[PDB]
Amino acid sequence: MRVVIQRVKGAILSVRELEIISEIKNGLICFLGIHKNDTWEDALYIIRKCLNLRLWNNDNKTWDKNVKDLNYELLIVSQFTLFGNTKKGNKPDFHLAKEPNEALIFYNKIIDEFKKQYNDDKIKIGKFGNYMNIDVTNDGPVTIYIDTHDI
Amino acid sequence: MRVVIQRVKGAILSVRELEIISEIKNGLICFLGIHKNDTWEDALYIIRKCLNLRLWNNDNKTWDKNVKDLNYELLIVSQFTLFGNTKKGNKPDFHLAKEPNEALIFYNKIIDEFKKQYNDDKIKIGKFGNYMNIDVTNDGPVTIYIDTHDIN
Ligand SMILES: Nc1ncnc2c1ncn2[C@@H]1O[C@H](COP(=O)(O)OP(=O)(O)O)[C@@H](O)[C@H]1O
Repeated sequence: MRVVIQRVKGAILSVRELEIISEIKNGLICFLGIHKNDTWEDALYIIRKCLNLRLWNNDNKTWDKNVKDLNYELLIVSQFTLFGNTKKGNKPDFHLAKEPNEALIFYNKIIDEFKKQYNDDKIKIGKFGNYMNIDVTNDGPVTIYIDTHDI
Repeated sequence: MRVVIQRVKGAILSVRELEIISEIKNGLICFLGIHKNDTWEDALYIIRKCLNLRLWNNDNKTWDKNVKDLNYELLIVSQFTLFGNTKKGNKPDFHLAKEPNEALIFYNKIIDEFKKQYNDDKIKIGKFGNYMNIDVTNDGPVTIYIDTHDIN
């Protein structure tokens, strides 16, 4: 599994003129690429790290407070394109990303888990597999990348 | 190097209440991270991929046109945090990132190569090593991740 985590002052998600469906203020936004080979353990790691990484400075100390401590929110977006690859070819290909049926199952398990470990009010989501437009207010900015096949 | 590309309809870059310094309409934001032991080969590759990746749909076809095909802009932001090491502990470690002085000079050699291979006015930068506020209208969203270390 893969995650691009971006720290933000706020993010406004929309769908088709567009109408707003999701919204967060301070917190994180996590672009979530699910790999064909993702066991539920791959998911677990992504979640803990998303919730317990210390990305906010604290009236004193840098890289200290996580999303939970500061009572901030999370926006988890499905990103098939995180495995959009490298080999010669400027077109991407997402045949390394989990098959988009078993993936939707997985993704929604993940969001239960996010809620079950945080607080269900604090996990705002996307329309899985739809076109979205997201205004993001990157703060820093700060961009964490994480890949669970590295372990 | 590692790069995080997002396809965008627009992007406004602020520094220090805040000040705007950089703005693109349709194009890409590249969050660029520079490894301690990066080479000029690595940098070339990244430039080739931002510039050449076909991410915009066109007529009947998906993933058809690249940033250049469409005369779209690019905003290039240094991002040492891409080398945050989160394997041990929940306080990230930025040790494998190039150090600011050395990384600044590289970054600039990376920018100028963008302006070389493309055109000046399509390349926007932030302020290196300063807090920035960046409103990114995310188009899709489409988020690409290349890391050149997985190559030769
Ligand atoms: N490559 C880098 N580029 C820019 N800033 C860095 C880099 N590495 C570390 N820092 C800064 O230093 C802090 C964490 O690393 P540092 O203090 O340099 O080493 P250590 O974590 O061993 O004390 C952070 O506040 C970060 O802003």
